[PDB]
Parts: sequence; C-alpha cells; structure tokens
Amino acid sequence: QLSWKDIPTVAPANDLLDIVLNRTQRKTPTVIRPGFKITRIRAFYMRKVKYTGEGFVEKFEDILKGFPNINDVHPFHRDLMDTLYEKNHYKISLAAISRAKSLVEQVARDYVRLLKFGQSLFQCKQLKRAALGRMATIVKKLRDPLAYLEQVRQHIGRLPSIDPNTRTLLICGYPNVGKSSFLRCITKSDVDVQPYAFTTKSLYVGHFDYKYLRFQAIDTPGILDRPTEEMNNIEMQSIYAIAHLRSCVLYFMDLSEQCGFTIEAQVKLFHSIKPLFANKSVMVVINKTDIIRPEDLDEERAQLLESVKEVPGVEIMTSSCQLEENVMEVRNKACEKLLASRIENKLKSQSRINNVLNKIHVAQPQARDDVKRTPFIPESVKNLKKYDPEDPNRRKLARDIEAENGGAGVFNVNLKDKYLLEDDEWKNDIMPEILDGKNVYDFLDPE
Amino acid sequence: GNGAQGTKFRISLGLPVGAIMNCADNSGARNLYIIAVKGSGSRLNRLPAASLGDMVMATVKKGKPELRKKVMPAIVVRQAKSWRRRDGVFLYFEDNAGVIANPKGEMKGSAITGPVGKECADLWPRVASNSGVVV
Amino acid sequence: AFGPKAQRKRPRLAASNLEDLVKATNEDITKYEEKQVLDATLGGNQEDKENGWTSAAKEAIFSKGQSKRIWNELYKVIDSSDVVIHVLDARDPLGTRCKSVEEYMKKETPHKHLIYVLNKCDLVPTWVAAAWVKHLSKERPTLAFHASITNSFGKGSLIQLLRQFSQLHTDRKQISVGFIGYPNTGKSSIINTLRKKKVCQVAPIPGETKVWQYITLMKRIFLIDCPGIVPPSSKDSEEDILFRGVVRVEHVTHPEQYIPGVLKRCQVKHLERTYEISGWKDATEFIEILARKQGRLLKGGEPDESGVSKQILNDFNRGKIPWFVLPPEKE
Amino acid sequence: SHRKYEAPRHGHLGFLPRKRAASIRARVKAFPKDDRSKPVALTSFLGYKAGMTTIVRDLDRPGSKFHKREVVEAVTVVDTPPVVVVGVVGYVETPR
Amino acid sequence: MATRTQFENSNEIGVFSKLTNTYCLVAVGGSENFYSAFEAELGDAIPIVHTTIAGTRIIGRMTAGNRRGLLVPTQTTDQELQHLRNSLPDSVKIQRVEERLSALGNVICCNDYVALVHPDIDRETEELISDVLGVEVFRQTISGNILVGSYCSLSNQGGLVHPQTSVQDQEELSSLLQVPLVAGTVNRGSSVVGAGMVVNDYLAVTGLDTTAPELSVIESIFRLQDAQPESISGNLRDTLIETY
Amino acid sequence: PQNDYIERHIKQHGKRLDHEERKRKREARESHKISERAQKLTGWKGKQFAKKRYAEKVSMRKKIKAHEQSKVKDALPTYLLDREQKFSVPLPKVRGISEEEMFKVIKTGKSRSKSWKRMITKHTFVGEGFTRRPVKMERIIRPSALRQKKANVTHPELGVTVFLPILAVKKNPQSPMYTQLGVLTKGTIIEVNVSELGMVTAGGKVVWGKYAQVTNEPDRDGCVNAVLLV
RNA sequence: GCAGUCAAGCGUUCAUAGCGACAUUGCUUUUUGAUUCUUCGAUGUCGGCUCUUCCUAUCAUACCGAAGCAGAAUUCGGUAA
RNA sequence: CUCUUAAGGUAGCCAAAUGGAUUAACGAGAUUCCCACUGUCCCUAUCUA
RNA sequence: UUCAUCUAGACAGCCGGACGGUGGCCAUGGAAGUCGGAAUCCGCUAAGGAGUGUGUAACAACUCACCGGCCGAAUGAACUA
Ligand SMILES: Nc1nc2c(ncn2[C@@H]2O[C@H](COP(=O)(O)OP(=O)(O)OP(=O)(O)O)[C@@H](O)[C@H]2O)c(=O)[nH]1
Ligand SMILES: Nc1nc2c(ncn2[C@@H]2O[C@H](COP(=O)(O)OP(=O)(O)OP(=O)(O)O)[C@@H](O)[C@H]2O)c(=O)[nH]1
Ligand SMILES: [Mg+2]
Ligand SMILES: [Mg+2]
Repeated sequence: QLSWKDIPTVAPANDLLDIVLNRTQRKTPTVIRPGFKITRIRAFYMRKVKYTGEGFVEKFEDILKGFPNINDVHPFHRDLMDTLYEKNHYKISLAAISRAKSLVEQVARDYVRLLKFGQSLFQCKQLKRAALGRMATIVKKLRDPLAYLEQVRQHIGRLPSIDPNTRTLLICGYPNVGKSSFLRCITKSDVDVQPYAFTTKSLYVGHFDYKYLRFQAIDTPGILDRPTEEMNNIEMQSIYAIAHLRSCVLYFMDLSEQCGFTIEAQVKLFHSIKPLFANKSVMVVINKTDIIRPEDLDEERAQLLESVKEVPGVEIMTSSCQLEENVMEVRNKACEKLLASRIENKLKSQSRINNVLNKIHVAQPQARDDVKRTPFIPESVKNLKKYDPEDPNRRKLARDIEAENGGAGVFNVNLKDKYLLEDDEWKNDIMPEILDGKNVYDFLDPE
Repeated sequence: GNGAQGTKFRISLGLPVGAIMNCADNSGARNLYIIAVKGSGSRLNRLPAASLGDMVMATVKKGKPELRKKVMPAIVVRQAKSWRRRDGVFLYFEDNAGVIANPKGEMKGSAITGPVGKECADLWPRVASNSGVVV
Repeated sequence: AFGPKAQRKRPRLAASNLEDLVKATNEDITKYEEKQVLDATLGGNQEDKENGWTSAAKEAIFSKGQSKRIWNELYKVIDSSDVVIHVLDARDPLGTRCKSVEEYMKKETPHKHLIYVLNKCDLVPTWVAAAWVKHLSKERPTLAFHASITNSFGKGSLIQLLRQFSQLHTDRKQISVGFIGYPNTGKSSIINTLRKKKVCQVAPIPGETKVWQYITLMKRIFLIDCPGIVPPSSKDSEEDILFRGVVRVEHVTHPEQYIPGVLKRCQVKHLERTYEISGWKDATEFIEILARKQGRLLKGGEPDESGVSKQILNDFNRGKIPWFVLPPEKE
Repeated sequence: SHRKYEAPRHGHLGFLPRKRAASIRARVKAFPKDDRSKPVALTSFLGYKAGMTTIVRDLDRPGSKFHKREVVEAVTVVDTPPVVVVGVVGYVETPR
Repeated sequence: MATRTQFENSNEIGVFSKLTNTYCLVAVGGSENFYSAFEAELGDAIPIVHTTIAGTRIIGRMTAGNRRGLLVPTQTTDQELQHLRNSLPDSVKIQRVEERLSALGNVICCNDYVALVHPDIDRETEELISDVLGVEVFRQTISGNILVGSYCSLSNQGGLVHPQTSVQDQEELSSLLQVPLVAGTVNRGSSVVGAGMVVNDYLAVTGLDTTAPELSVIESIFRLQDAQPESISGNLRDTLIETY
Repeated sequence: PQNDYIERHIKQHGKRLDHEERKRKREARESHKISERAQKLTGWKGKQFAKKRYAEKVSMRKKIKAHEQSKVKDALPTYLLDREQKFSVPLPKVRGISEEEMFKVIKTGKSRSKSWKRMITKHTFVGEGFTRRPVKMERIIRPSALRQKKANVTHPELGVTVFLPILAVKKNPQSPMYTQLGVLTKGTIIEVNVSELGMVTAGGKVVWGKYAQVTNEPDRDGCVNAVLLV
C-alpha cells in the first residue's frame, strides 16, 4: 500500500514485439543444416518456440504483478483511483493482458507437440514460423491497452502517500480562500501560489510535528455549489478526501474583498457539504482578515454568519497570512481537538492501557533508609561554555586538527601527550617490558 | 555483508556445508545444520565453508517444534579448528557452535552460554551485548 | 478515459446525494477492515519476513504420480479401453476418488462407460461398506469387492457384468476394459483374482506397476492395468498424500512429525492393542514408550525415533492398525 | 561441445618455457630509469640468503583494525659483506 | 541534555563507549568523529581517553566503574593497563579482576552508590567490587533476565529497564536502588537499553534513530534539562498512549 | 515528488542555459547522421533500417496526396446505417503425394526386425466414437495430436469466415483409400456444420450441413482453412 | 496460413488482360488481472564427468545514448570477447 | 414391462482355537532406507618395499 | 530525360506586413487560430488559413503559409543509367 512507485515499465506493441523477437534471435543458436539428424532438426525449432513463449509470458507477468489491484486495497485509494483512471477501463485493460497471457501459452504448448511429428527441415521451419506469427498477431492487438497502462503507471508513480489511519487535518473551501497559503505556512511544500480559481487540481500533503507527535495536513482543490450531480473529477477528490479520512477539517472563509464572494453563497456551500461532517469536529476559520476585521459586518450578514454555529459543534477563529504568528494558534487548537477524540477512542479499547501500564508509570523507591545519595557534578562543567558550531573563536575540536593535518585515514593521532606525569618532558618515552627472561612489569613496583 | 561492523580478516574455514553445530543461545533449538554461507566465493567443485564470526543459513534438526521446517540465519561463535590470532598464537575451542539471528544481525534469544570469540564479538555488536563470557 | 486528450470530466454515475454517499462509504470502510481482521487470524508470513526466515523446499517424493510419463499412459489406456472401471479404497474413498478425469471422459468420450469398484472391503465394518455402496450408487453402478486369489468376494458379480457389457457390443469382435485409480488400491490384485493366477505383479510398495499390460479372458474381453495416478491438485495438503498411501515412506525425511496425524485418525483403544501399549500422551511419548519396549535403541542407549516412526506409518498404510472414515449419514 | 561449465586455466602462460635457468646467478633485466640532477649511487647489491626468523612490531596504520596494536610476522635475513669495485664498462646506443 | 550520535554507522553507543561522572573512554577505530562528538559536549571538563580492552573496540561491555574506580577483565594486557593508569588522575583506583564472566559491562550494572550483579558472579569479585567502587552489591535479575548490565541503564537520578519488565519487579528494583524507574526503548524500539546509550548525572548520549517520544522519556527520567522532575510524565501521558 | 514536479520546476527555474541551442544543433546534425547510418549498420540492422526508411516514405506520400486533395474536393434502413461490419471447384489438380511420404514405417521386436506397422503423418478426421484398437491388431496408427475437429470456413461472397465443426470427409483426391482413412490434405472436400450462418432453403427448411474445400497444407501449420462450396 | 479491401509502381504501349510493395479487416471460445487442476503415440538416440582453444549473436565488469530519469533501484539501446 | 440401492455408528451375525497367500526358516538371488564408519569428497601432502 | 520559376528580378539570406466581423458556434472550472467536436463562410486587399509550430490556467509574445523592400543570373522537382 502507500505509493506504488515500483511498476517496471510497459512498452508499446510494436516495440514489445521487437524486444522479444530479437532476444530469441540473439540468445539461441542460429545455424542448422539439412544434413543433420532429424531429432536435431526437431530440437532446434522446439527451442525457438519455447523460448519466445517464455519471453512473452514473462513480459506479461511483470504487468499483472505490478499494478495495485484496485479491488480490496482501501476504500479511500479505491475511490481516488476510480475518479482518476476510470476503474472500468483500468480493470478491462488488465483483463485483456491476462487473457493474452493464456492465449500465448496455449499456442506455445500446441506447436511443440506439432513439431515433434515433423519429417523435414522445411515442414519444421514452417511450423516454427506459424507459431511465432500467431504469437505476434496476438500481441499486435494490445496496441490500445498497453498504451493506456503506460500513462496510468507513470501518473500513479507520482501520487502523494496519504495514510488513512493517522492524524490528519483537512483544508478545504472555495477557490481562493487561502487554504494553499495556510498549508505553505504550516508545512513546507512546493505549491503554485498564484491567484486564480484552479491553480491546484490534486491533493497536496505536508507534515509537521506537534507535542512530540507527527501530523499530516492535506490541501484540497475546492468545491463549487454545483448541485451534486454536475461535478468534475476535480471536486470528487475533495469530496472523497472529506468523506474517507478521520481528521479535523478547517473550513476557511474569505470574508473579504479580494475574491469577496457572496457570503450567502459560501454559507450555502458550507450547509450543502455539511453532511460530510458526521464526526469530523469542524473548525471554521475566517481568512484574509487584515482588510475587513469582521467585527464591522452588517446585522443581516452577522445573522448569516450565526447560521453556522447552530450545527452540533463548530469553533470560530480569525487569522491572516500577513500576521503569521497567530496562525499557529489555529493549528494548535485543531490538533487539541483531534487528540481529544483520539485519546478517548483509544482508551475505549480498555485492553491497551492494561498492557501499556508498564511504560507510562514510574516506580518510587519508598527510600528504605536515611543514607544520603546525592547527584554529583563537578565545577569544571558548571564553568563550561557552550560550543557554538559557527562562532569565529571556539574550541578546537580534534577532528579539525585531523581534517587539517591531515585526512581521515592518513592522520596519526599521538596517543600520548594527553596524559599526566610528574614531568611533562619524559612523556614521549618507552617502557622496556622485557629483560633476559623476566617481564619487567612483574618486578616493577614502588618501594 | 549486511549488519556487520567493519571489515573481516581471513581465518581458517572449518565447517563446510552439511556440518552440524550446537545452539548456544536459549531460543529453544538444540543444534543446527549448515546449508549455505552468506558471502562466499564461486569455484568449480568447492564446497561453501564457514568460519568463526560468519553468517550462515541453517535449519533446526532437533529442538522446539515451532522452530523446525524453516531455514533461518545464524552466526558462528565457536569453531574447534585451530586458527591464528595476530598477537601470534594459535587456538581452538572444544566444539562448533552458533546462535540464531535475523538478517540485520539481531539475536532471538537473550543470553549466550560458554565462551565467544573476539573475532565474532567485535564483528557483531549485538553478540557482544548478549555474551557473558568472551574468549 | 485518460491521457493527453482525456475527453472526460465528470464521474460515473453522479451518485444521488451526499446523504447516501456518506452512508455507503461508512459501511465500506468497516466492511473492508473486518476482512483484514479475519485474514490476520486465518493466516502471518509478514512476521516470518521480518525475522528473515523462510520455509524449506518441499520434497520431491511428494510429486507422484504426476510427471507426464504416466499421464501419457493414462490417456492411452482410456483411448484403447471400451469400458473403464475406477477403483477406490474402502477406508476412505472420497480422497482416493480422483474426480478430475470424469469431467474429461464425460466431455470427450461419452461412449465409454466408467463404473466404480470399491475394494479392500474386509478392512471396514459391514454397515460402513453398505452405506458407502448406497451413497455412491447415486452417480454410477459402484460394485463392492475384496481381492484375494483363493478367498475373494465379488468375483461373480464382476464377471457376470462384464458378460453383459460384452453382449451389448455384439458386433465389435472384442471389448477392452481398463482399470484406473490411485496407487496401491488393488488394480493388479483385481485382475489377479479375476483370472485366478498371478498374472501381474503386486507389492505393498506404491509404484509397482509402471507401464500398461494387456491380459485376455473369455476370448472376447481384454483387461488392461496401468500405473496409478494422483491428480496435481494445487491444494489440500502435503500430509494427506502420505495417509492416502502414495509415497514410499522410506524417503520422507523427518517421519516423526507425521505421527500426531496417526494418533488423530486412529483410536486409542485400537492403537493400545497392537504393540501392545503403555499409557501415554503427546505422541513423542507414544514413540518413546514403544521403542523402549521393542528394543530399537541407538548406539547407547537412547531410543530410535525415525526408525520406529517409519514402521508405524507402514503399519498404518498396509492394513495392520484398524481405521476408517465415517460414511455420510442417512437422510 | 562447450565444456558445460566455465573454469579458469591451470597455470600461467607467461612463465614459459618451464626449463632450467642458465646460471646459478640470476640477472637483472632493467634498472631504475635515471636522473642526472642527482648524486652518483649504486642501484643494486649482492647478498647470500641465510634463513628466516620471527618479529613483532608496533603498528601504525591509520584506518586499519590493527592501528595501535602488535602483529607477529616472518622476516628473511640476508648476509651482505661489503663489495669491492674492480672495473667499469661503457655502453653505446645503436639502432639495434 | 540528550544527544544523538553514532559510532562508524552503529547506534550502539554503549558498546564502544563508557561514560562515568568524571571520565570517558572511547574506541580507536577509524577517525576522530566519535571522540569529537564527546569533546563538543564536554570540552576540557573531564578526561576523554582513546583506549582498547584486549585489542578490541568493544570497550563498554568489558569494563565497569564509577567516579571512584575502574575494573578491567583478566585479558587486558599490561600495556593498556599502564595506558589507562597514565591517562587517568590519581583519584580513580584501577583494578584487573580475574572472573570467569569476563564481560564486566554485561555482568555489573553500577552507579555511584549501588550495583546490581549477575547472580552467578563469585565471591572474590563480589568483594573487589564493593572494595574498589565503594558501593553495595545485589545479586538480582531484571524480570528473569541475566546480564543486568545490558538490559538496564543507571544513574544517580533514575534508571531505565527493558520494556518486558513487570511492574512488581520495577517496584522492587526501585526499592533496592532508591531511584525512579521506567520501561522504555531506544534506537526505534530496541530492548537492549543499557547497550545502546551512555548516561551520567549531567549528560546522556544515544543513537541516531532514538525517536522523539523516546528522547523525551530519556530526558525526563534521568532529569537532564532543567527542569524535568520525573513528574512531567503527567504531561507526557497522552503522547505515550498514542505511541504505544 | 507527489505531482507534476518536473513541470513545476521548469515553470519555476527552467531547463538549462544551453538547452535550446543543443536541441537546434541536434536537429541540424540529424540529416547528416541519418545518411551516415544507411552506409554503416551491417547485418540485419541495415535491413531493419531500410524497411522503416521505406515505410516512412510511403506514409509521407499518403499524407501529402491526401492534403492536396483536401483543397478542391447501398440503401440500408435507418437502423442498419450508422453501423458497420459451371460446377467446377476452386482447386482442381493439386500436387500429388506418394505413398512413401504420409506413411511411416514402425519396427517392432526386441531386435527390431518385424515392422509391418504404418503411421500416418498427415492430419485426419477420425470420426465420432473412435475407440483405438488393441496394440496387437493395430496396423495403421493415426496419432492423437494430428486429429482435427474443426475448420476455418469462409464464404466466397458475404466476406466472413467462421469456426465450424467437421462432419465427414466426403472425398479426398489422389486416392479412395485416404478418403476412407480420413486424411485432410490440400484439395480435400469435407462436410461442415453451418448452423452458425443461418441458411434457409426454399420451402422453409434449415440447412445445417454443406460442403467445403480445404485450401492449405495443414501439415505446415495447425489450422485447416476451407472455402464453402456455394 | 486461408479468404478479402486498398493502391506507388510494373507489365510492348495497357489500370480495368494482368501482376503488384507498403498499409488494412475477418477468427483459433468466455471484455472486469477470475485459475485453466492437456500432462494425449518423438521408432531413434542424450547426458556427464577431465581438459584446452575459438566465435559474439554480451549475462556481469569499463565507458556512453534515451526514458517522469527528483534521490535509490530499474527499463530499452551503442562500442567492446 | 417377466426384472435388479435393502443392511447404520469404531468391529457384525455365524461356522469347528481359526477366518489364512500380508506364509516361519534358509540364501555367493534382485532391491530401497537408517545408525555406525570412513581420503568417496572439499583438497591434497607424506612414508616403506 | 521529362516538366516548371525567371530582369513586369528567380533560388539563399536579412527587414517590413501578416488585417476586420471575431474572444465565429457546441462544449466547461478555464479553451481568445493551436485539450476536443461540426462547418469551414463573409468583408477589405499586394497578401494575410475560422490557422503550420513554440507558449500561457486563460491571454499576451515569437513563427510559416502568403505578400512586399535590399541585392543581382541562373534555379527547382520527378525520373532513368
Ligand atoms: N493579501 C493577502 N492575500 C491573501 C491572504 N490569504 C490569502 N490571500 C490570497 O490568496 C491568493 C492565493 O490563493 P490561496 O491563498 O492559495 O487560496 P486558494 O487559491 O483557495 O488555494 P488553493 O485552491 O489550494 O490553490 C493570493 O493571491 C492572495 O491574494 C492574506 O492573508 N493576505
Ligand atoms: N486387506 C486387503 N488388502 C488388499 C486387498 N487387495 C489388495 N490388497 C493389498 O494392497 C496391495 C495392492 O497392490 P496392487 O494390487 O499392486 O495395487 P496397485 O498398486 O493399485 O496395483 P498396480 O497397478 O500393480 O500398481 C497389495 O499389497 C495387497 O496386499 C484386499 O482386498 N484387502
Ligand atoms: Mg489557485
Ligand atoms: Mg501400484
């Protein structure tokens, strides 16, 4: 699961033919005379048939075992690939290839049995050519499926690696609300940043760490009102993202003038997509508020904006992409809301806490005695500086001497010169350690 | 060579394919049967052979019933065929013995019995963490 | 559908409403995950892949009789034979049945007759044998047999039915009947009891008969025996082929790992009377007790395990320990 | 037929013919190249082989697993008294 | 004060190093990157010594000591014994013991005041330990696990035992050693907690794959960065539930 | 990663400094290199090259003629439009086949000196209820892999071929004995079941069997190809 | 392979008497990667050690060209024994 | 058309202990495996006539 | 060999024009000659396609098809040996 990028390759029909049929002419013997024995003349061509059969079968196996089997993977990737590659055509082309794989094998199986009754080089050669021709003609009909599958392979190798079970925050809304800008603010990902409706046509992923945990943020292309049947294959990615992913959705609102859409349409869009918010713990955010400050909004527009807070639960905040310091509060609050459900749900299991009571619970001493056992730190450490890896004057860092002298496997560190004697002069000395027999270290002692 | 710390010098091979050694770890097996040698040469008629500190593939001929019928990795920790150290001296143990591991080099059991060669404890850092007697 | 032209914008088939879209997806997610939960328990190999250990290569002695040298005798006997008889084992017939070729004979050769013969009927009770003939006689004739030369049972019933089959083809100058089945079911012993002398070689080891052999009786009917087949079913065990006697037990490598199956198939009461016995559990102890009693001691002084397990399996297959499989209950 | 199994040759075809030498004293077939900007010196000597013996030395080899350790090895001693000079020869360089 | 580094490319820092309160010993092989990873954090405050024990790089599983002394096995040669005596000051007794279980780092798990020993270690060594290190001695396993020195990290501030340890064993060992304990991991889920990091009163070093939720508990239980007073696991409860 | 990243990267920085000139000069060298390759590339890489060099020329002629013509310039029902798709025989006097070929001597005995057996080496149509003979009274072997059961029969008009089963071998030229044995050489006249073509005769009956001629040597391939006789 | 369609040329001039390259359709079993439990008569010889040498129609090693070739790993080609 | 499947739950009625040929012993008859043992082999070296 | 262009200026190069209805209709988030589908017309001219390629999310920008300016005498295609 999670980002099938290793699909080998797919060549078209006219080059698959060439590959396999030149392999069989380069990696098998070629000279044969009619004066040879008839069992030799038979074996030659039986080999020519079997080898090409194996060639085609093996080119097809790598396609049938590489593609990700759209049925029974996960009902999120299933639906995404459905809206991306047309599940029907996807399955049909692979069934076409699977059918060719059996046809070729049957042809190869039959013409060997035919060859083993031949009585001359002419007849055996003709049966060989017949077999290879029927194989080539089976293959030349796959011009369309093999051309569709290569593009599907290429484009599926580039899809982001979303994960359904993890901790996710979705960023949806209209075109031009500020969602991609917010994803760029939080995460660090390449997203085209120009002001028009569909600058993005796919889902974008970013990651970030909060409270020693990992979170993913997803950015969606955006929905129109479009009453639920005249929708693109672009809106479907956003809708299935909202429907399939246990997450926290941060609905943005462009209560503004740059792309200052009719608020009585944005709220209707919110209310129309509201069924997707079954248990998502939504959090509406008003963006681009550096020019509006919605405190100065009309009474009836205030009533429109109040028409959202009568849903089960939705919190309200306000930020901008200019003052990029209060924006961290949004994602912190949303993470808190996600963890609120995560932790209670995982406690609901009530067998996991029993077994993890070993790693979340410290054991106290009861102290057993009065003897004082205190931590010991010297003062040469309390007097220490801190090594700044960039300051012009710092410690010398022996690896610097090594790299300057020097080299990794060419620098010879003097193991002495770093120890303490009664006379720093005689440190580059030599202990004898042997006399006539007589290990020296055995006799050496003071007194 | 995957999982090993550094280079390995050459020592006398003393355990060709088809040999049987003991199981020093406490996983539950009682002996092992060598059937391949990770990282060998290739030469006509030569039997792949193993030496101290090498990684081999083995089955379990006798021991726990959950551990049999499956081929697993093992490391060789005792040789019983005189080899030569570089502080010049030759030596040998009293039997061939190895312990079962995983393709990264990590142990299955927790403790190792009996001595263990330097020439293996220095190569595999996790054998030097579970051996209680070295040489 | 897709590509650098891609003249398609809207999906199929514009689902009716989010109200049911969310419902369908919320059911499909749970439906999915419970399948993975079930398959986890069923069976896994991912932990084997983590621990980096794998499974040993399967033994070659468990691959007969496949290997086309004998499947080229099978179709030749079927081609030459006017009437086929499929022989079964009265101990467990549904395992030795070998369907797999009846579909063939029905599709390509409907003019051939294919009756059943259920022999080795003196190794099961009488109600068991009667029940099996009854439950099998709803597809084909299925006679019941016991093949010895001196003391047989069913010889007249088979003879006076081959005579009928011969009278039906009264313008064919002869009829040929061919015997097919698993190995070690008694194809040669049936010919020997019909003819009343040792005509074809019989032996307790499976692969006795190797090529086909013609044998005449009554001047108008020939009998053909052939080697025994095992269809290459790509499932159902490695240790079922053992207990449907096919493999020569001298070649299986660790023959002690199969004894739990013998303890499961047989009865404790029956097994206690043939060795004779002490009381036991955990078939390792069964083997230890038996070998200590019988003196199968190795070079000082512990017991032999494989040498005893081989003869236990041989006794099982050769008809020395009583066992059978219950027939399908009445209705 | 094609040997079915590839295997290296037996022996080296550059040390042929495997015949007896032509003297008890082998001859030097090339000398160090030259440099006229250096003092005059001999390029080889003559000695007599006298047995082997053993040695241990304190190893320095940055990178090795025997950096700062001892190693026991074998050495060959050759006996070389001084050599006395008795003549000089000159060589012309001809197109043969 | 938790740091992450490596030996050549291995995460088992406690195999190639040994860190006590007053000195540090590091292996020899290859270059001055591992030694500089200690000099970067300790400068000239304490001696850092390049050493081998029996001509091998695994100098963590073969030695044992605290700020008072240092025990080496019987395979240590006179040259390296003298090297250690030259490099260390006179406040640290040194002794070569003659014990069968010659992997003293695997066999002893000591601190400044108490030591746990393998249950079969013998009497002369049990007396030399208390004599040189000035500590107490307890024969004891860690959830039935021989080789205490490798399945447990120790300090004067707190300890850490491998995650299979039972809660009752944790309570008892805490009663013995007079320090808090937890059951955690290192190097992205490894059970040899004592052989994959080195710790003392004011510094901890562990491998390059010790994840953030592991580094948190390591930084907390040993009370490394002011302040982490062994109760902040109350704020660390939810992340632990979500990561276990 | 994750999208059209190379395209975004080209939009954002862009492709090279020396890219367009490299391509512009490869283009100009192309006409030299193509001609240099036609005089090198020996040994089947010259044949593969020349064949495509010829096919490309033909395609360019087709395109140019079509474009040039694009400047100046049978009664089906409403449901059938908008959709798509003497008494001599065609093959008299085919070559003759002796009895020395198509038969094959097979010798028997431990020291093979008792031949008396013959194997047919052509294709046969064996019948319905075959039942091979006893090996002791069998003399004319017809192996089981040369036995045919169907044929590819084509209508002379109506432009369509079908896979129809055979029903008999009505007449084989060059012998009546081979007609008896059932041999399927070239020129043979066979009887095929034509219920797939839906033919109705005057008086309203339903044809389901007619005659066809086999039009190939089915020993140099597997298929039997036949033309219906209408 | 067999039965057709096309249409640059050839054929003494020639379409339509005739041939006829390149392209193209008919089908040999089932449009949703489901297992296909064919494994159906070699009448004459393969199969395997010990050891050299040669060919290239190249598996690996050296160097290059092209690919949605980001990195890693690959795929198709060129020189080269 | 004068016509054909009875049998029931781990051993059955009957028949002079037995229900046999799945036959002991013997073998310069043929064959498969196990323990022991080894220069058969990895991979060869040395000695005496 | 057979057909063409040409001092009322050829072939190769530079430079200028390359227009108006009009962003022609149907499509759809966006399609302005250049993702696609059906026509492919009208006006003004020396000439200028409801457009041969590069390019943009859509435009813009460059380009040839076709005209003209500078220069000044031969040039092109197909075919056979
Ligand atoms: N001046 C200003 N402009 C903003 C701010 N936030 C969003 N914008 C506008 O948002 C435009 C870009 O679009 P995005 O911010 O990515 O919103 P979006 O188009 O819905 O994002 P995607 O649909 O995912 O591509 C910019 O041109 C800005 O004009 C803001 O805080 N200040
Ligand atoms: N108890 C019992 N054993 C039988 C009976 N019939 C045969 N057997 C035994 O089963 C084995 C049968 O051997 P075969 O007759 O050769 O059976 P087969 O293997 O199918 O025959 P082949 O074609 O020669 O391979 C012999 O050992 C017989 O002793 C029977 O009726 N009762
Ligand atoms: Mg945009
Ligand atoms: Mg048999």
